[PDB]
Amino acid sequence: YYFEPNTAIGANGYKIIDNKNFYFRNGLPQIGVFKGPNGFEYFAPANTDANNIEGQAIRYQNRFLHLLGNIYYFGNNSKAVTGWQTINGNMYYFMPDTAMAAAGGLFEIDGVIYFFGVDGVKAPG
Repeated sequence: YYFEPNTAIGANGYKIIDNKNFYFRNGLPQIGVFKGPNGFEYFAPANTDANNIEGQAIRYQNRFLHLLGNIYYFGNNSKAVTGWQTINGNMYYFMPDTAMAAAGGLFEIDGVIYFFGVDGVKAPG
């Protein structure tokens, strides 16, 4: 995992405001799964956890997330997991660049072709 600090002043990229994390694009806060210093964080719709505001990064522990047609899973650290994962006995591969599940297609991972269902579960074989 790598993170490039948004050191430059202004409303852009990963920003800490009043001990809360936000992600800016076009000078405006965004909802989504974006890279922070210690992993992909969930910058979430308001009141997803403990009355957070729109775009505030939240606690989101050991849960799947469906967002804008993409599938994620968040560990106990509230950061999106990457790579091969087994959850409730099903295998998933979360593309490490976005943390999005491989889903609804054939994917070649480390030189091997697997099929992933639309729910992101790797077909056994």
